[PDB]
Amino acid sequence: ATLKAQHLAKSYKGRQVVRDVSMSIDSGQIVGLLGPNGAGKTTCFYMIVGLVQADQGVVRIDEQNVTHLPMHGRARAGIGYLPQEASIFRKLSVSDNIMAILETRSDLDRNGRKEALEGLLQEFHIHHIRDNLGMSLSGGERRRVEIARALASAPKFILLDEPFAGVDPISVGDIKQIIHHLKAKGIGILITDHNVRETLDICETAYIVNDGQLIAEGDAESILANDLVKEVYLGHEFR
Amino acid sequence: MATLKAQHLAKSYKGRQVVRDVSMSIDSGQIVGLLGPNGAGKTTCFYMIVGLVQADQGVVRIDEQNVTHLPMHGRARAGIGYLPQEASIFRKLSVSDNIMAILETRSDLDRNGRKEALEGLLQEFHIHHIRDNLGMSLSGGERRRVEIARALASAPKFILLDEPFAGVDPISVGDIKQIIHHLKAKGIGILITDHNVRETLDICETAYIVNDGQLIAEGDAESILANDLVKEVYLGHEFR
Amino acid sequence: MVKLDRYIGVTVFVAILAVLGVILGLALLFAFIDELNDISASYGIGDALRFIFLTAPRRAYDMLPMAALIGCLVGLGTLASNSELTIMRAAGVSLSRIVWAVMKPMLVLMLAGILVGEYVAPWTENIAQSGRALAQGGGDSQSSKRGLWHRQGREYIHINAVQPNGVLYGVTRYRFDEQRGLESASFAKRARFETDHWQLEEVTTTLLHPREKRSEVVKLPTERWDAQLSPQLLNTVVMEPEALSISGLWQYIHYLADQGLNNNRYWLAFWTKVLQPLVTAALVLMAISFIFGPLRSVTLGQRIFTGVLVGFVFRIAQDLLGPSSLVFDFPPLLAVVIPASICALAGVWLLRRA
Amino acid sequence: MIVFRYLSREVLVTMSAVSAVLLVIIMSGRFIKYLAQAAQGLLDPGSLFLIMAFRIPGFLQLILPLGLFLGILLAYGRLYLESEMTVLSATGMSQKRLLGYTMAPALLVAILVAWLSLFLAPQGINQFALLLNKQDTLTEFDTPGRFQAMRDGTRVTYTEELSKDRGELAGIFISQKDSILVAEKGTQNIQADGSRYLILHNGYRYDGNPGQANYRAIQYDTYGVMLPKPEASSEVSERDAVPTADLFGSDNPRYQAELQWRLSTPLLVFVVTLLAVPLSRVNPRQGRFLKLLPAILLYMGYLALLIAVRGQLDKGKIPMAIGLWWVHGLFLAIGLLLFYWEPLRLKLASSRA
Ligand SMILES: CCCCCCCCCCCCCCCCCC(=O)OC[C@H](COP(=O)(O)OCCN)OC(=O)CCCCCCCCCCCCCCCCC
Repeated sequence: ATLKAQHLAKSYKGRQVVRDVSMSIDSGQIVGLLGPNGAGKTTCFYMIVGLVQADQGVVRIDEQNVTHLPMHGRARAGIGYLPQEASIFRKLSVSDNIMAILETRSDLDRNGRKEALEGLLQEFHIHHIRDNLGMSLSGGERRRVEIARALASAPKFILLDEPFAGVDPISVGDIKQIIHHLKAKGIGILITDHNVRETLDICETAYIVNDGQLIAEGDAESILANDLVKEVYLGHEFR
Repeated sequence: MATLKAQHLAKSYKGRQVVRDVSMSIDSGQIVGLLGPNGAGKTTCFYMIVGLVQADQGVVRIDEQNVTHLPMHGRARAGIGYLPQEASIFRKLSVSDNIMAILETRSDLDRNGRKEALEGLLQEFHIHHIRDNLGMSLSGGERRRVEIARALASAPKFILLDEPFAGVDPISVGDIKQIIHHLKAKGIGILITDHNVRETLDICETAYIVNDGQLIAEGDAESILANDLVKEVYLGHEFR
Repeated sequence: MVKLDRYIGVTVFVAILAVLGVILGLALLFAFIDELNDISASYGIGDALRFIFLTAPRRAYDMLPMAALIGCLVGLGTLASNSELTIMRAAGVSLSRIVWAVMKPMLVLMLAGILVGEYVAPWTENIAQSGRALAQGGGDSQSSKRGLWHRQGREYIHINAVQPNGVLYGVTRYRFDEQRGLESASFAKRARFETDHWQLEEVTTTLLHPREKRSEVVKLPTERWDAQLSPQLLNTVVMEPEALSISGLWQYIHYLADQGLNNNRYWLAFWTKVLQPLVTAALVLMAISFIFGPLRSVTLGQRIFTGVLVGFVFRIAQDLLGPSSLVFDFPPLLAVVIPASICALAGVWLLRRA
Repeated sequence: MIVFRYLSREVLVTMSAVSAVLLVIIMSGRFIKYLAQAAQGLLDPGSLFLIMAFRIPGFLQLILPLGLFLGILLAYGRLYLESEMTVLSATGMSQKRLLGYTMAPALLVAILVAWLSLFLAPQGINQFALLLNKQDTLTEFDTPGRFQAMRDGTRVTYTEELSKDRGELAGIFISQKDSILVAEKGTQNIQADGSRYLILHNGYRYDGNPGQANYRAIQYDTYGVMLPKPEASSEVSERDAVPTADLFGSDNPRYQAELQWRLSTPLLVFVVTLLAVPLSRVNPRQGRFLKLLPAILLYMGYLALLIAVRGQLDKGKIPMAIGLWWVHGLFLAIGLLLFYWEPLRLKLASSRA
């Protein structure tokens, strides 16, 4: 499977913030989306997710163009989304956060949903916290429960939003473990973040976007050794 | 050569002891960083030093002057500035007016003195060319320079920055560092709390790590990066 | 989708119930303050409390369309500001399913509203406005303001109070011909309906010869005034048209149609009590539209304030458009149809832009 | 002095907007009330604009203090949420100096209302009433006669056949009982400027009334109709149009209490600021808007507690001297307590140490 966003473009009130952005995400490939805050980076990320309607360009999940479908159809073709803020169901148990989404899936019967719930509880080591309200969870376990909930919908690409924002330097070693686990299943994780050091570490291909245009692309070495990025985004003294 | 002497601080929220017996000290011309895990008492200690949270025990003492029970305008009249994390510029006022609205509160200056101080602050931070632009039409970089010039217009002895390296590009921190170095050169002591450990540990000179209320380590960057307890509870085993 | 429906449903239902509790609560208080003006003599602060309280079921039925609006706003914003709706949308759940999930408890809510406004509100309102009518005004011939006046060319009549079982009280009548000899006058006491004719008791009909003679009062405990107005009609005429049940409004509308009198004021109340579920549905559709749009990220205070402001404009509109159907000749159905339709169209448009 | 004309500008603009919205809402409500009586035919559908134009001063004077209250709340909450006041406090600006900055527009809003209450509302209430006497169905509305009885009930308003001519009706029922005009028939000799009074070729003017079980004998009368004017009775007593000067030295209790009610709104503007500078403060979570509604209920309680005491002062119950003055006191104290709560708490802390 491949998520090709082609020739994206979007004009805000008066000015145009995105101009001819073309990304390509494959399955089992971590891709990072980076750039200066003022430029159009979160705009491209949201236009891929579906919250912002583009003006040009197409979004295709393996010859399944969804450029006009809302977030409903984008998620039904298979696209995850994990908000930066806490999105746990506060008054629902942990064993019910996953099940309220497993009940949405149609291909699963009564036994299949129970088996999937058991597998998802065992995979992410939240089996002993299966009877705690969402508001009773700490920051460390909340993210694991949210990731399990996201996988309960059986997506193909999960589009994380700000995973390394405001976390301790010791919890990034666990977030990266979860991301590696997600990649090991055949998912097309897409990370956008303001934290360059860890995003360029975990990711395999980064799309630096400035002034609503791609100025660079490639692995970490081909990004940290470029010249436009060193001039505008990273600065000449960045490591 | 003044000093800030927050000592034996303590505070409790709803029974639990958030902060318990933390002691800090800042001097004039010194940059001190306050770091720690998010759930620890780092933010609470910073706020009780600033004055936004009332402590239950301990005394804050600037140069033998108990400012513990003062509101956050007798703390700031003794020489303790403050700079909130978010944008705190006067949106519908010019830059010259942003500085002069604070210069006019000074009782140590006259009209000529205020005008010369305004010119000095306007030329020192290289914002003389944007002296007529409204505060709502300033970029992310010039906004911080205007805010820091405005804060200096009150002539403090200590500026307590809050999250300076917050959502800024790697090229932007190279300028915030120059501004902090200028503040240190002038004589102001700076206290910095931030979630970005690398940059703060680089800029500061003596960092206090707060975990579970109490202090767990203190000293410069080298003695903090090589301590077993902070590498077990805060920085992990792979930091640098 | 069972677990999600119960979570969206319990949340909006507890909130609508809490908002109706505060609104019925403030409104009963503003009403007591007003009643206190007239507590004097016959009416006592304790008695006023029975009227403010037994008129509660009606006050609630009226506020259900506003309580539903504000409760839906609050109970769906408490899920939208916690980012628990973007998760539902990104899991494959459409907006139509969320709207249906919110509507399912509200369909039960409007059923309960219909049942109360048809079977409980008329009874409690009638008891309250009969007790207060008896208390404030049993004693004197023209003193009471809850009294009923009827018209004949020859005579004009006032009855102080009426009771549902049959007992009647306080009647004063003046009968004038073009000639109008002041032979008799009317002031009266209790009038239990006595067969065909109300029996005016202890009448002080003032008897005089106009040109040159004295006036004397004769009281008869069996004196009878025959019924131009029968007892049931007497129950309906005194009651406010909004307080009548639908099955009573239909009968009274058709009765007035038979006699040729104008019943256009009684059509508006019928339509209001019948089309109320559709108005509630339109209001909650507009509220759901607001949550998905402008008020997705605002705080609780802004949502409550927005709700009140829109709600007020609605009520005032329904009060401009209501009695204007009689001043300007257009059907009274539009008076209730137009504002709900406008709210529904605005909600549909704002949902379409998304 | 630059912060002075920042906080005295945003507050004024927000007050203007809020006052406009409140005026629109109150005008609409009074319009719904008056429209219905017109559907019954008791008022002129065509004269519903002059009354709303003449009643503007009263609504405006009762709204402007609320406009200032909500304007201060919204403007200072906006400044608090954008950190524009955290840096003002962190530079030396007191909380007794914010009040001094805020009582500059509160002095202009308290001159506007002190003028609307003393020199403009009486004239508007006076002309509005005059027009009711100039008109008030002066011609042709007597009621196809539909039975009509006045709210006062002294005077019953009726004609034999909703005669627009209203002349020589077999039964003219304008009958006013305390001594009641009784009209055998009423020729329409009317349209006097003071009120419509119609000659009865024969008007009994039979003063005795069956209500007291008494008959008193009187014969023919002319110019009979009195002023059965409902709307003026509904909202205007001469006290609401009497000039202020006349109110000054009078011994009628009503005239003495009205001076106190009239000069009780300039003072409301000031008490309201003391209650809005302290409560304006907001966390980013609570928002500018959470407290705007609880405030409206407190303002309404202020207006109603005072109204109730005015009545007690003219009924002889409360000595004039004490007056409405106590009510302002309870609000000034609730206001002082909100203001000095924080310093007090901290000072208590100093002692416990
Ligand atoms: C003759 C009859 C006269 C009746 C007069 C009644 C007058 C009542 C006036 C005072 C009402 C105060 C209500 C205060 C509500 C706001 C306070 C609040 O925060 O409520 C939250 C509460 C939360 O609900 P909770 O208990 O947690 O339930 C969760 C279950 N999983 O939410 C709640 O559950 C508590 C609030 C319940 C509100 C109940 C009142 C509104 C609904 C009934 C309206 C009246 C109906 C009248 C007709 C009755 C006919 C039989």
